[PDB]
Amino acid sequence: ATFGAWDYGVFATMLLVSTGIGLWVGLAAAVPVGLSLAASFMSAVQVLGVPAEAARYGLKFLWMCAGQLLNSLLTAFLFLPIFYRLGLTSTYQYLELRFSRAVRLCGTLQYLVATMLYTGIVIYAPALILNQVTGLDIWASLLSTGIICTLYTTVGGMKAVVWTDVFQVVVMLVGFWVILARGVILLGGPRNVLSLAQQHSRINLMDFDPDPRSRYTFWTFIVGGTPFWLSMYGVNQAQVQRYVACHTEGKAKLALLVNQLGLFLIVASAACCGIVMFVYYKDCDPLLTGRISAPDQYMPLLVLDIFEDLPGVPGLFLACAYSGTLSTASTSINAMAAVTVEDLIKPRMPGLAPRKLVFISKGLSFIYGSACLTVAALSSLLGGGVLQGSFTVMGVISGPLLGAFTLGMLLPACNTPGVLSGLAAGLAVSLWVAVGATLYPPGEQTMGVLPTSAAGRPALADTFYAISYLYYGALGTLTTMLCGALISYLTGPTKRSSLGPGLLWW
Ligand code: NA
Ligand code: NA
Repeated sequence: ATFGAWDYGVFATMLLVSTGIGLWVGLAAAVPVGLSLAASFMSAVQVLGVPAEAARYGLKFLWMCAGQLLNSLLTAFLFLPIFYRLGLTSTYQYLELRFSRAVRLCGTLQYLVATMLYTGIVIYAPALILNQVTGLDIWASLLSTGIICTLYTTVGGMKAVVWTDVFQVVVMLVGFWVILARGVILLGGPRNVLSLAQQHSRINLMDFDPDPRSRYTFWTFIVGGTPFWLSMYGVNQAQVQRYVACHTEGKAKLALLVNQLGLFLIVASAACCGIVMFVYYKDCDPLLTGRISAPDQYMPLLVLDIFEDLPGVPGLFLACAYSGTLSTASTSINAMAAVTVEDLIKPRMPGLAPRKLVFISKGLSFIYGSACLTVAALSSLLGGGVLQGSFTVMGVISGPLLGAFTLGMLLPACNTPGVLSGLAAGLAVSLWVAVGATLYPPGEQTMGVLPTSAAGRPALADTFYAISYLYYGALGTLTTMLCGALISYLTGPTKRSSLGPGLLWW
């Protein structure tokens, strides 16, 4: 079952309309800002991953929202007050005010590399969907996705408005709910779906398994996901700039609350879609049967399976997962180019020119876009899910950056030697665990996948590399904090009297 004729027509019409809208807004109050904040992480990555994870691991996936809530509370009262009352353009200027320009450069480069890899996986996800629905080879699908993404970004100009992001979130939620409704009406009713999921053990919210090898758990979500969401929202420049651009500090807090509500809505809808998807494929699992090869192919298969008599709805869902992910990728790439120009190029060439800078920014946008496309191709060639891949790519690189920020805001004795040594230690540890886990992946029974049906190595691998992927970034943050403090107190602790008003204790 591939795209029908009307499915192609609907996808083409909506994609052309969205591309034209994005290339026309261009060439020719706390609610919207929070909704645009929410429609900056959510893309086709979540649409592909969260339902698959909820089907394979159960309803315990909802603790991702608890991790998001902890991050949102931390940002609202810990990072936002400083980043707002201080008014210092880029968040990495704080690392200059606190430690040194070396730390500022290190943090900026960390952000750039993490964003480039994350945007690569984000770009890969729509190519995966277009591969699976239209049968086009993954390489030609990636070529098409890159062409449309670079027309969005560079040759047409990014159009990111808070209002197009709101429309994206609305259509995402409505699509999840429509899939849910069709699935449940096909499967009898909500009571029967709940009974079949309770019998088959996909209702497993209260999971407090102490083992870090278990992929998903209350602990893995609160102490592994919170650093990820802090690196995504509380410290990330592209979000904190929106926080500071809001007039009055309370307005940013309200925007954060609206962002948290939107995130919870999206995650809950996707997890319900995942449980309904499992119950639909109860005795004829397509992965076991071999109809699909990876869990990332679960959701478009369900979309094309349950909308067979409604020609063109899979086309609409593909169009919305394509335009809405390419918008996020374009926004990330242009944010990367602006960060490079206004943090690393403009300071060191004072009188370069003002017309030189538009050319340089366009070049950086193209360069980052091509680099992210290469990341997408390598993500294809290495396999693996898009959700966990994005989580790992962001965590392993941005955990030490979060540790540096936390050491600056919390510990007055931290200095440039300590913070830089701790950043190095964090990157080393995160890369070690990530690469060792890639070489030796944990088994599915160890990870805790739930059973399906189709009727109808080094001794450090089994312990250290087998921990959950949500811990790769948190591990880096913790080793950054520990090494930074230990080296700061050895190399000469900064005196509080010799610190500007950037400490959290005021
Ligand atoms: Na998005
Ligand atoms: Na995403």
